[PDB]
Amino acid sequence: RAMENVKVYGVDKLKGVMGMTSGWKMPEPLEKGLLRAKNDVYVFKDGTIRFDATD
Amino acid sequence: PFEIVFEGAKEFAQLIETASRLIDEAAFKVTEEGISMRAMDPSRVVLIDLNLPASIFSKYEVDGEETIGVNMDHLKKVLKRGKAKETLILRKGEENFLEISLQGTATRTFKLPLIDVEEIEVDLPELPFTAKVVILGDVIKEAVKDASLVSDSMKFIAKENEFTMRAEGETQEVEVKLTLEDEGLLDIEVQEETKSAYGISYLSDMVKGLGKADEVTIKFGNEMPMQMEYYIRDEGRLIFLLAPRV
Amino acid sequence: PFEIVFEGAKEFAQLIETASRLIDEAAFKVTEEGISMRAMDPSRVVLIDLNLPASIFSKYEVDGEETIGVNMDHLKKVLKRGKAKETLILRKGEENFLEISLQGTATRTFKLPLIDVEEIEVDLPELPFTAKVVILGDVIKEAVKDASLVSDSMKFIAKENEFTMRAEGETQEVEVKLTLEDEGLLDIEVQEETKSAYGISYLSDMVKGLGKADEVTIKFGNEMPMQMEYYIRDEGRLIFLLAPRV
Amino acid sequence: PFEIVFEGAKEFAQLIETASRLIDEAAFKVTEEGISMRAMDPSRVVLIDLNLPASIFSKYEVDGEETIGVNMDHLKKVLKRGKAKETLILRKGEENFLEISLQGTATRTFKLPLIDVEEIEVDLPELPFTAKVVILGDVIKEAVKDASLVSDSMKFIAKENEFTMRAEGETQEVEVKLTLEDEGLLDIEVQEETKSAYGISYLSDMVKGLGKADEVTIKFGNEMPMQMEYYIRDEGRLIFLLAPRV
Repeated sequence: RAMENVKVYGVDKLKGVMGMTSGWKMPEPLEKGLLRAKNDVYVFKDGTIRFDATD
Repeated sequence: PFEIVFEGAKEFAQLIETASRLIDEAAFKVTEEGISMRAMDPSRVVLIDLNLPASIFSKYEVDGEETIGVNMDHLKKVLKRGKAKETLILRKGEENFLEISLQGTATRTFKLPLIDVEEIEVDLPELPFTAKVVILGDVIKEAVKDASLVSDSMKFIAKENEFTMRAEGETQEVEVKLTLEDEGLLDIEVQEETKSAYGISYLSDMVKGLGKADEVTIKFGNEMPMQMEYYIRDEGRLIFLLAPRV
Repeated sequence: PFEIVFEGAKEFAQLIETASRLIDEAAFKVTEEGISMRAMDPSRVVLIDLNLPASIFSKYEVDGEETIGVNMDHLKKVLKRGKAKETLILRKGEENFLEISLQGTATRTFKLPLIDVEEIEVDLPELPFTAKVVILGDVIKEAVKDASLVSDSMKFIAKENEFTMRAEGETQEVEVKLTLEDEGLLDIEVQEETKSAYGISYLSDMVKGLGKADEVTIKFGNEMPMQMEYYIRDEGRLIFLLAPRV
Repeated sequence: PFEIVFEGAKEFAQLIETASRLIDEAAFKVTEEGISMRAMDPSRVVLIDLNLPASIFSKYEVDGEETIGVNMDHLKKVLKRGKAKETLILRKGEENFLEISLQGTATRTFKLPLIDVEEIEVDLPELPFTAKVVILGDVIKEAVKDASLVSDSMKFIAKENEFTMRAEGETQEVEVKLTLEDEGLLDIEVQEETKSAYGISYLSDMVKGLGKADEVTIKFGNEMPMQMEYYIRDEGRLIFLLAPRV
């Protein structure tokens, strides 16, 4: 259903989470995972994409 | 609602693999003229241009013209399951499936749900290509595999009646010269000095699947993309377009 | 206290491998008639029945009847070290060891400490098998390898004068039909409509080790275990018994 | 400032691999007589002695005598890129580089920055070697691969007109006897009873790269290092020196 929704099929992999640790344990929609994978960007625990740099 | 019959399924699976190692999905512009493919890598660094004239097929039955949308990975595993001489068939009727029939010693039928492909058409006709060379397959294949040792960017140098490749890393140095006098260099068309550099990874994706009996065309200019080409059963040839570096 | 001499050690090692890929230990009921094996997987899903008439051996020397208990893994590594034509010998005297003698260009002697095997004998004679088919080896081997693509449970369908295999996953569909008219289908014995499903994994463990020149027997009924068989040097044949699913 | 021309680059790459699997760097004592190598493992357990008379080379051009210092790993990858019959060339001028020219269908040039090697020369001439045996290559290769099953230390036993190898682990037992009567045992020179043990790992590094048409020499005494030898194009032979255990 995800690939049907967003029109992306060529994902090498889609690394998930072993288990929701949030209180609600509400899962992210898969489409966003597909788009992350398609561009190869990683996620952090809130759903935002971060980038450490010595300031 | 077409049907198609191609012999030597292993060959066709090989070339579909070739297209496969760069893109993950793609659409097939089937016309009554023939089967066509055209797509670009995710990185926007290479352009795969597949051209299949209907003549190559032992049978070619198209009723109209339509675009297929298929998972190159799934099709790659499927076609890869064919062998040396078993016959390939491609059928499509009303439903949204593609039927692949491998019939050698026996018949085997597969079905592939077609997938919508957002088409980004970028047609890039002839461009200013300073030098143009033909060369045996295993020559370039060996060469790329050699440049894999010392670096990740292979540099090409085309001089008058002489074609030379090279690459340099931290310490080691790799050079491959050859001219018309040499056996593997079938042709050279030198307009003037040409030089470029290309991603050795992408080249490795390109030249894999080339026997010694494989002739390859290479057009390119000073600091600009290469265009590689090679024929398939002498009618339908494939053409890659690789952007240089730096 | 016996000795045995079998030629073509590589073949025997192959079949012992075949038995090996399902069970880890097993006992060999050696009788003056011949060598026998019979055991079941841990999962209680498949039954391996090995039958070896003494006639197959270039020399067969048994004094009485005894049960050997051996690590199928260790024996598998050992026998696997034999080659194409070197001669196999199996010797056992007073001590609790088995002596394997591989003599081709030279003689090589191995010793294997025999292991006690708690025997759980379940003999299962002929059962109600609706359909019964003979087929070349590579046909079924190819077929199973094909069903490996789309699913984990391969479905078999036997109709009048026609044998068809198939498997379906999420979207991909795999079908393999063939009849007496087709070359690979040597025989069909249709009593009526038969259909079953089996673990593609177990089948893969079964049919590995089969050349094109391998005839296979398949008896089975609607939702009930298959029994597969194939001969070994035309005298001693092996027979698997696979429980269906669902 | 020399140049050298050797044919059958794949062979030379094979032997350089052989030397490679024990040491990581090494120096080549090039003299106008020939190319020489001599070095010892890190563990101080094995001594590799390479001797190359200039006669073997299709062309041999040395001006003086000098020591090359090369990364055996980098040279191993390089030479490994040569094939069956393509010609090998080794050139060195003023600069601190070695130029390897692989010219078969085409010419390919590599350059390797030479590396300083702290030389620890330990020359060990003939020593008291009780027994001395010649044997086909695949005999010992098979044998070592067999002892790999049961243990990590392979024991050698040389008796009058009989050569026997063995190894024992927890349970299993491995024995390989053969004498002059047997085919694979070309020669035996028994002075008296000899017995030793050696690291099966080191032996495996030794005998890899041996076809059936490979004769091997073995000198050794009771609890003392083996010396193995075998010729290369009948002129320049390699010799290993393995310290025993216990």
